[PDB]
Amino acid sequence: YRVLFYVDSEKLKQNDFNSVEEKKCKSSGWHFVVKFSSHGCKELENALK
Amino acid sequence: KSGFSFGFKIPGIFELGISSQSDRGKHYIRRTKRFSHTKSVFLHARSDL
Ligand SMILES: *[C@@H]1O[C@H](CO)[C@@H](O[C@@H]2O[C@H](CO)[C@@H](O[C@@H]3O[C@H](CO)[C@@H](O)[C@H](O)[C@@H]3O)[C@H](O)[C@H]2NC(C)=O)[C@H](O)[C@H]1NC(C)=O
Repeated sequence: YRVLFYVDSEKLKQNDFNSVEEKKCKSSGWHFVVKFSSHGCKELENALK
Repeated sequence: KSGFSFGFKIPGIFELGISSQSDRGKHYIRRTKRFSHTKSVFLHARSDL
């Protein structure tokens, strides 16, 4: 009474998470001979999963 | 955003004034998400009696 068993269990799990966030704000104002106003806004968002 | 104003007067008042305003805003968003899962096996049970 011979027997012959073989079990080869394999489990692999990989997870990657990346997030990028960038924001820039600039404003300039000059009043003297003539009033001057300047505004600048920049926003960047990047996410990888 | 940009703005310019100018003012100059001289009595001999006289009157002169400039007023300007400019506003601009832009927003952009984009997302792409993909999920895939596959499994495929067999069970070839062969018995000889
Ligand atoms: C950018 O990332 C954000 C944050 O992870 C994502 O927001 C997620 O949007 C879903 C849309 O409904 C929110 O609901 C979820 O839906 C899934 C099915 O897709 C469901 O299984 C969840 O139980 C939940 O109801 C989810 O709550 C929200 N995440 C958070 C943290 O609030 C957004 O979708 C991403 N951008 C793109 C383009 O996918």
